Amino acid sequence: DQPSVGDAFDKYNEAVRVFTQLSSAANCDWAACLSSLSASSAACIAAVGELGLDVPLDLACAATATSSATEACKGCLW
Amino acid sequence: DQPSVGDAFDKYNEAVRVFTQLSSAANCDWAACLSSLSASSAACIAAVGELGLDVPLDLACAATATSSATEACKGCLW
Repeated sequence: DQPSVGDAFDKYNEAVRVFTQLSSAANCDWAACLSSLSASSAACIAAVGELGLDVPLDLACAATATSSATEACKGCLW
Repeated sequence: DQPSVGDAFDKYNEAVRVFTQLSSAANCDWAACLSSLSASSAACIAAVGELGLDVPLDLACAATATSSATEACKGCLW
């Protein structure tokens, strides 16, 4: 439960930075998938409309790539 | 502090989805910036290497766009 958007990140960061490199630092990064977010997903945008960017869409667009948590390209960076 | 990457998201989502649409639902979304993440930032990738994708890089690549928190394109979607 984040109090704000910018403040959310502060909390977010500590939480994510540790979570994703946890998988990479552990052994490897997908690298290909993250490009995918920075590529474009019909979700991250459809997200704009569905709540903080409908996580299933945006952070999922991101998780499916850089936010990192793509069970499809992982086996490395989750 | 997230226990895992996938589990992180569960927590994340509730936290973000509320934070970003908080700004949009409030009045408007940048829309242009979010495309920016789904576009490509030298950060989100440089992030892959600097911790869960160095928030200042990835979620900042995302915040500077879809994760949402771009004080540059905001005035709407933070």
